[PDB]
Amino acid sequence: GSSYVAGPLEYPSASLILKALERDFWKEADLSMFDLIGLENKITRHEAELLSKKKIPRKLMEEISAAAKLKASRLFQPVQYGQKPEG
Amino acid sequence: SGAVKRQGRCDTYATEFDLEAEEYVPLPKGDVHKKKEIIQDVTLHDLDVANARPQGGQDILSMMGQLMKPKKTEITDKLRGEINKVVNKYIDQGIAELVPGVLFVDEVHMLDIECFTYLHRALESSIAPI
Amino acid sequence: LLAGPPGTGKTALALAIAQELGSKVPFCPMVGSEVYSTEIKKTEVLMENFRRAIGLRIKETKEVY
Amino acid sequence: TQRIASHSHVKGLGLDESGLAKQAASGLVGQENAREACGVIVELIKSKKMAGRAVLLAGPPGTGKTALALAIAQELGSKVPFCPMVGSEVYSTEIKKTEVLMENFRRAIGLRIKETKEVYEGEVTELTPCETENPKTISHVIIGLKTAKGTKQLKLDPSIFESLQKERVEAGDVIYIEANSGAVKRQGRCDTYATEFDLEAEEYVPLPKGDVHKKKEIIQDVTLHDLDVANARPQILSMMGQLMKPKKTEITDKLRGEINKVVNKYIDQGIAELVPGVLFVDEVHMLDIECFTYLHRALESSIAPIVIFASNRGNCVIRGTEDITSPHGIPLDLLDRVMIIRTMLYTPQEMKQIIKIRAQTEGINISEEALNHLGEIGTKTTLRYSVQLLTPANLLAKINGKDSIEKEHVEEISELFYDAKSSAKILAD
Amino acid sequence: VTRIERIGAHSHIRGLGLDDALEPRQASQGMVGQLAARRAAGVVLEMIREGKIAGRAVLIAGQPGTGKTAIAMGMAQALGPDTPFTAIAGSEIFSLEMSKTEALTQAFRRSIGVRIKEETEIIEGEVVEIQIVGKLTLKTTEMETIYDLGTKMIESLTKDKVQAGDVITIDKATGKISKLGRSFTRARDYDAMGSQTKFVQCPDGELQKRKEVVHTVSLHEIDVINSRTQGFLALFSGDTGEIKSEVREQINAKVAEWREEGKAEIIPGVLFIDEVHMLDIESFSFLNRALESDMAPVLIMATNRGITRIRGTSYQSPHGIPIDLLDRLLIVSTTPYSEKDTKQILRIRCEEEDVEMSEDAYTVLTRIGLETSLRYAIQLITAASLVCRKRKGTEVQVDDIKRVYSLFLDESRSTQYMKEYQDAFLFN
Amino acid sequence: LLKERLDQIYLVNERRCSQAPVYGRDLLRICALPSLQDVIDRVAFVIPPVVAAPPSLRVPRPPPLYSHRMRILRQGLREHAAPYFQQLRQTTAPRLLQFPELRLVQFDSGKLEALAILLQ
Amino acid sequence: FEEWFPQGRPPKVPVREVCPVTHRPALYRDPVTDIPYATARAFKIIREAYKKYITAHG
Ligand SMILES: Nc1ncnc2c1ncn2[C@@H]1O[C@H](COP(=O)(O)OP(=O)(O)OP(O)(O)=S)[C@@H](O)[C@H]1O
Ligand SMILES: Nc1ncnc2c1ncn2[C@@H]1O[C@H](COP(=O)(O)OP(=O)(O)OP(O)(O)=S)[C@@H](O)[C@H]1O
Ligand SMILES: Nc1ncnc2c1ncn2[C@@H]1O[C@H](COP(=O)(O)OP(=O)(O)OP(O)(O)=S)[C@@H](O)[C@H]1O
Ligand SMILES: [Mg+2]
Ligand SMILES: [Mg+2]
Ligand SMILES: [Mg+2]
Repeated sequence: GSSYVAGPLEYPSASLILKALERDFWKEADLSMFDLIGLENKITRHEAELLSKKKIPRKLMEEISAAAKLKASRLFQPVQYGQKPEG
Repeated sequence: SGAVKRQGRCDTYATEFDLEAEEYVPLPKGDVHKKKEIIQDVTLHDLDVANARPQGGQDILSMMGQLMKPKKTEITDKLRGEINKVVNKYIDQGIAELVPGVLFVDEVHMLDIECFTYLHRALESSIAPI
Repeated sequence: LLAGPPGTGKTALALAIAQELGSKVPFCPMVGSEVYSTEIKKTEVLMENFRRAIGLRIKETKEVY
Repeated sequence: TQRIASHSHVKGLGLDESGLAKQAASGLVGQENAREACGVIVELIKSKKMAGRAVLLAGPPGTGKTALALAIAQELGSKVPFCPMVGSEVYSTEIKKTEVLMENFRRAIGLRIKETKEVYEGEVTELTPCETENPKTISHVIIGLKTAKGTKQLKLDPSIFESLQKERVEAGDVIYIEANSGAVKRQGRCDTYATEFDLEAEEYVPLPKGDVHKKKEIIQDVTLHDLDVANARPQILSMMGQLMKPKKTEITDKLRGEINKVVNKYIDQGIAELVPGVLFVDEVHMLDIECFTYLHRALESSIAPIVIFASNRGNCVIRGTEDITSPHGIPLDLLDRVMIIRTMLYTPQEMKQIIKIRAQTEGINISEEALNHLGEIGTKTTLRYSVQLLTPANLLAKINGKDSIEKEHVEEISELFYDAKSSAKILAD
Repeated sequence: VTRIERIGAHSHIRGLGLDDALEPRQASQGMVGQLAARRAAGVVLEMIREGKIAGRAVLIAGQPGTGKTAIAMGMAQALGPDTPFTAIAGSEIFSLEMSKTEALTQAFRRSIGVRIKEETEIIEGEVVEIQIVGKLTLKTTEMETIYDLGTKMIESLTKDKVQAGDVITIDKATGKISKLGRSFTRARDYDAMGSQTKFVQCPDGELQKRKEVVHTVSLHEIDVINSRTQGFLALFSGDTGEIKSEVREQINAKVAEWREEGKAEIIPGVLFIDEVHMLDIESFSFLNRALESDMAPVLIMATNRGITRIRGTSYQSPHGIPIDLLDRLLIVSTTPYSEKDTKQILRIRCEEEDVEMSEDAYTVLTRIGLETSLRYAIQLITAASLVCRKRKGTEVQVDDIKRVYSLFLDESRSTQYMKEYQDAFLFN
Repeated sequence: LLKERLDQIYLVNERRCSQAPVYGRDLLRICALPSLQDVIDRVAFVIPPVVAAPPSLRVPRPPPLYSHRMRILRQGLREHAAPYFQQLRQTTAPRLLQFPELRLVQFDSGKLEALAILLQ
Repeated sequence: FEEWFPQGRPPKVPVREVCPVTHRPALYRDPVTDIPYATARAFKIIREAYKKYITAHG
């Protein structure tokens, strides 16, 4: 015993029906400035505070517009016991 | 935003093949760099429903969210408060302008006592329209 | 509240107000019976309609290459 | 805990060894007969013999019915599951009322699970296989484990070689091996090899303290409702289920019977011990006729908890009926299944004692004449009202730089705030 | 510029207008008269600030227009924004998404703030070099260091595509990487930039800083986050459904443990339910037990009904509230305004609405308010202001108030004219 | 014209850094709390009377944007399904066929029953 | 066999490095001179010393 299998009900329509709600990009603003929920997977409140604090001001933008493996003993003298290290 | 849209093939190549399933669009007429000051009008409800549910996400749960049955939901007072704050910030910056309008409720006799009793608080709010 | 008998121009006067305001100023028409959504509570319908009546004109310069 | 609620002073039924009620003890005053009957109910609960026994606390408003139920809860301790409900909660939008009732019945049956695990944990110090001639063949794999206490060598079955490489165990890894299954689990590099210069988080763990071989006892408290919910919907189908809203479901009796079978098997095996407890239904007159009728069948189950009802409605029409009045809003058929404990009105002296105990619990210094004035206010008005005056009068006193409430503070607060009867008087005029 | 918040019915109220001794001052912070009610509300505000006693309920009862909502707004303004003040209308609990008891439970738990402190150890710096074993070099304006990389750390660095010049934060407690942005330089300028690109200064101070952060949430938010895998979405959409009692009990116990450990603070707030007589007998019965908790907020209610039918029953009770719930609350009564209080309320509304009015205009408008209603006179303030502006005047005169009185009717005159033509209206 | 470019960069960057999330990741992280199969296969036999593929919306000149959006939707769904594809396939494919159980090949004739007895 | 059972020598206990400037438990190591240090002042002193030493050496 097996099911009947019908062909799909083809549904004709005009192309314009799918072009509805499509607005030209010269009338769409960057509404993402009001997007709130999208920030939950991106940033954090402390990270937001850091970003606000460390944003580059305009003046810095305008201004914008040897390794070797040494040893501590090689550079700095050891310190006698009971003495404050000074460098 | 860095968004890239490929709006077809140049019509100068319409004869590169005799039969291709492609969309030919003419070469742009103006300069390569285009500047336009524009305006768009939105309602606060549009921002509310935009932030009601994530959209445009490439993650599988967002793709299923695109697939699922669209339902109205009881948007929270907290989301509305946050949207009010953001709109206020951008009004201060100067890139948005509030345009308060009118809500017309014809045949208002059809509201029940509960709707009227809520409309007391709704009208007494400082964000309500006329 | 526009009050009076049937056919005394209440709806006509409201639409005249809408015409005098212009297209930029939002004008959300609704009927009292549209609160009985089967999906959301009546106060949510009213709040949605309250929010629709506040518009926000957002101004930007698009730059495109 | 720290914040003070309307019953935060109720510490239990003030009963002696003989079961008689003291005049004022454990935060309760008066209600001696009702407190003694509640004590007999506590003995019934602790006997664990009976199922579905019902008791109705009945009496005027503000006679301590809820206080007596929370006193039973204090007497039974935190081990016995005590499930508070109000009758308004049955009217859910996700599930039918009788399912809410059955779910709250199963919340009041506790089960205590006892797990005894034997584990060999330590930092890995050697993994030398023991070669042999077969009667390269290995007959054992020797693992050396180090803890702060000492070191032990284990002579494990050679088949554990698969799990060692699956877990990618190497020297310097903290691992644990369970005695029963013999499968190894790896839990990171020993932190003695961590430097401050390398960056990893999950892959380091401190060297275990204690002996290398450990016997752990794990005791978990669950309800039968917890088992019901767990077996009804275990946690790509999971992706869709977690994206969609996880509504309450009408759990079938089949699942409840299966879980009864599993719990009886655990109790036979000694792993678990049942702790049947109490379902408290306040404002039970908010239940409708369908709920009361269902409760007929629910209380006759051999699995049911002991249920405590409270009502104050007097001769009132039963919700969901028309014109069927009942002695408590509770149909006579259900009233035939409950033992009734009456609660009685307080004398002025008992009210003064309650007011004093409330002032003590709220941390309020009250003068003698202020106490007398507030008592007489409570003999007018209500007890609840006079108690509610304590903290605003204390605040008014603190404003005036007085460390104790004086009568003038009570008078002024009484002039500011009015009761239900005085407000009905204002409304009538 | 027109901000989102404009002149509403209570914009003029900026507190209860009380002194340190809670004595009600006439004409302070926008509040006029209602001395006894304002003093009682000040006592309630002190109770709310103290926080020690849970579930205290107060009913502000009085005639329509007697400033009940005004007193609620003054309490909300005087109470700091730090302490929650959840204001709903009685009709907000009738939802298709949840039972009345669930809506009341969520309203209660929105009104308790919990403030959770956390200390973290993070490494934040600018990426100098990355070498795939692996090595990473980070720097600040004061330091430079090089780290060795583990398997999961190099995997995270590759997957996030951390490139030299980025500013990243890596948390040692969890080993996760977050890219705060890329440092701007002369070689990194482009003709277009991606959406995710954010330019940022090189971090200051030491690389491995110790943080102290405090998050302010509410018990309802903790509930909703723990409702389901992506529960925090419901904090926007509101599709919370009915949260299970297990989750609420577990959260209550966890917050108790946090407070015992000193990690969290509990800030009990206020749930104002205006127009509370829309609740039904089931909602009132639920509230009778909801207020006996230690996590109950201070409950404030307002109604204007007299001896009216309780919703959901055929019984009549004062304020439409059963006497079971009235015994659990204190009642603050408002009083109808005098001529002086009416005139001073009108003056404060003129000052907020920015309307200049002649003294004769004040007299006539006060007589109108006494004869018809306070709200009608307040509405006529701005109506007459508009009419005066249309006349090219700068001060509202009696003729402008007469004009707007002739344009806009009140309840009494509209009802009388409706009765005159009652044959034409429907279903009298 | 570099001044205008710097102005554009600064404005966009200031807009992007200005907004904090409502809740954030750390908040959510810190607020988070810590047998019939044999009997089922013997009973799964109902086949649907009719099966049909979903209706196909037919248009001339399908829009480039609509087609591109559908293509990227399908690509994303198939990319996410690939690690779990056999699970999706087995947990969605319908039961269309119903063969008579081989036990009936004995049952249909008594000769085969007696032969079963004799051969056993 | 040797693939499945490698006889790995136990890892060496690390050097508990110390800052040569202040003698505190080392938290960092300078990428250029490969010398550990514990504070920003130590880093500044170390880099001044390194520049002086590289000038003296060549
Ligand atoms: N003053 C008017 N000038 C021109 N057309 C009018 C005027 N008043 C009413 N109409 C028209 O006559 C009809 C009257 O309908 P409405 O203006 O809707 O009256 P109404 O009071 O709204 O009736 P109800 O209460 O909605 S049944 C409409 O077609 C109007 O457009
Ligand atoms: N005997 C008592 N000793 C001490 N405190 C009491 C006593 N009786 C009542 N109380 C307290 O006084 C208040 C009134 O008692 P309740 O238990 O609330 O009365 P009730 O019988 O529950 O009233 P209803 O029927 O629910 S309106 C509560 O704060 C109790 O803790
Ligand atoms: N004492 C007052 N001081 C300042 N403004 C007041 C005062 N009393 C009333 N108002 C204002 O006058 C109006 C009174 O309306 P409400 O405050 O809503 O009165 P109400 O008691 O809430 O009456 P109901 O019950 O809501 S109909 C509002 O615009 C108030 O802001
Ligand atoms: Mg009309
Ligand atoms: Mg009670
Ligand atoms: Mg009001």
